[PDB]
Amino acid sequence: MFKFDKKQEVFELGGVKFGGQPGENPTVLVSTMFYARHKIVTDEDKGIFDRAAAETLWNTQVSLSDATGLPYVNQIVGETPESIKRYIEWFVGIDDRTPFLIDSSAGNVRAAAAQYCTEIGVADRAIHNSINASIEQSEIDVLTESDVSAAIVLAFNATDPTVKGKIDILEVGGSGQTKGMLQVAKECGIKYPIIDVAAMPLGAGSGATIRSVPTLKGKFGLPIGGGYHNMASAWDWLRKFKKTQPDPKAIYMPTDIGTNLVAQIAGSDYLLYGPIENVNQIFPAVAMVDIMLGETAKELGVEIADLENHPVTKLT
Amino acid sequence: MFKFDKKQEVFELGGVKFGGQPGENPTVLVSTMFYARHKIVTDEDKGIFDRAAAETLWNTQVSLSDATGLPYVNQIVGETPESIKRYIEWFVGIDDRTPFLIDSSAGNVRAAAAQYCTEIGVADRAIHNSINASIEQSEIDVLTESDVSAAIVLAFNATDPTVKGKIDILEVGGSGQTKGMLQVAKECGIKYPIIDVAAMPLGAGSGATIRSVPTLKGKFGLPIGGGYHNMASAWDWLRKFKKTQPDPKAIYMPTDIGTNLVAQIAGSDYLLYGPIENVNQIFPAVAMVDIMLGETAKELGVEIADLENHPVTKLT
Amino acid sequence: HEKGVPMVLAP
Amino acid sequence: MSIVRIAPEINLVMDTESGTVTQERKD
Repeated sequence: MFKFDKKQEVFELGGVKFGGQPGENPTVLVSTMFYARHKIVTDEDKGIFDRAAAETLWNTQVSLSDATGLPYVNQIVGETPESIKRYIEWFVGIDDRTPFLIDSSAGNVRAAAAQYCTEIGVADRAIHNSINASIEQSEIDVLTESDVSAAIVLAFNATDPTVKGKIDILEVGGSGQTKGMLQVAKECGIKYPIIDVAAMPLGAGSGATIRSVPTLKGKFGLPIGGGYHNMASAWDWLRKFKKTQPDPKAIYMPTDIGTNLVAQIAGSDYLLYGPIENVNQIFPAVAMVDIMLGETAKELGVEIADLENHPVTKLT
Repeated sequence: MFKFDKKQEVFELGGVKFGGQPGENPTVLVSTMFYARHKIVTDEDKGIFDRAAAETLWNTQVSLSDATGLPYVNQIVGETPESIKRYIEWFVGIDDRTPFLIDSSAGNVRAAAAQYCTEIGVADRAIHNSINASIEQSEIDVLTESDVSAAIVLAFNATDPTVKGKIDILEVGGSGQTKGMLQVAKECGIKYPIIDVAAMPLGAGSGATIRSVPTLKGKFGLPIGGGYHNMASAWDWLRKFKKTQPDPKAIYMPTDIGTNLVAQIAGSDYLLYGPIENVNQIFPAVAMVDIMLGETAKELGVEIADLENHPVTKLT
Repeated sequence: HEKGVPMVLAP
Repeated sequence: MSIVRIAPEINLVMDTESGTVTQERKD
């Protein structure tokens, strides 16, 4: 329902176009795999996992994305340098075009993955997912040598839980004075800066998370998204009420999925919707908002990039 | 995620506040009882149902409204003058404060429903649904004689599935009429007009429905809302996809409970969320988007009416 | 009344 | 600062610096 005045930058990462005006491009659906306590993963430290059901969780999303038209991107999550290298090798050995986010909490693991992807030859695909104010000199110095041209700039001001705080860490810089995270990424090789709004938990910064989607998009012009499902998964009241109902999942999923639709109508360009096991419920919901966003685009004056493959025409 | 400059009118019908800036008042979840093929209605023509098993459905919405703070309003659907008269008669005896939309597809019944409400004194609690563009001369006669003061005006421009059509059917009127449907209400004695967006099917004018929510609020200022679940209920692709998967309702519910959340963040003030039997899945999803709206309002400078009973305080 | 933003144009 | 267009018909528009949904003045 928006049409930003600031010209929106479209980045093409292995065929998945990040960014654009709301309705121009179908919503990207990043899908977390090999996360904490994934059923397939048996040895969380040596990265063993099933490797047979892992394909089944990835072929499901491809078929759904070929029915809905929404782009699909994987988010490989690892905890140790050996584990993350094991997942990238498998993923690149099954899919040859779809990008991935090498996600990890520890800095030394993300740098190892970013360095490893350079040696394997697939580093135009890596979307290495951290440029945050809590970045050490060790990680920036290895990310500069690695051939990773895309990164998820996380707009997380611990000190300032406001929308202005999200802007300042990107433009001016907060804790870790000067060299804002949008300007650290340029000097570490990142050519396609993708912004993350750093979804804060419900009741503390959850209002600034949704108002930052049309704010940082209309100020910087770069693609905007984030893990909005964390707002609902970290809700204390819902956990208590959910466990009393006969079907705990049927009460939680509309709330968890709704965090993405609410932020998608605001202008979000990609959606970290969480575990890949929830692929059958997020695609119909997100594709429903893309029909809605794909109609105001044809009314406000936006030019849809490829009408024959948009959810507004594939569906309906 | 935004505040409106045009001073929003707030209508207090029977202890429920319709209107206000986004986040000022909690969303008014409007259920729907005695609808087509309700499992409790045995004799649809005569209005004979299971009175003991219907009070349990209502008391489920009453108890969950006290936990989340979201106000609730009934919508007594009926298709014969006798049926809707017994439905209204039952409802007012079990609860004495909550308003009720006297909804019907046949103008004769709404004519009969309006007379009965003023006959037994419960008329300030009755919302006439709806004053559409097809209202006949007889329906105006009974409505203006009655004591019904609040009614829902349907922003339906038949040959104009666009935002400008919805504005024009309220401002200047459409085809077959000479006065705007927002001024026909005034001469009908409706002191409290409540605009309905008249949500259209997906792929045939659904984007204009969501973009009229912040347009018919920033142009008129009257309470805005409607039944958005009709967009996901009329979706042919979802009706086909959801059958292939083992649980048809596991996939359809996040989409059906996503139409309300998308429109709620866009400025909607009440949600005709459909059958009453979905209370346990709509309230957690809607109260979540009301915490998001109650946070920007506290940060954008909007004053909240009753902060103690807001979802931003009870559920955080 | 309730006014609004001015029309941002370019020279 | 972004004049986010949501309704060119009634001239309605957002104002991202203040968060308001105002109406662009032709004056």
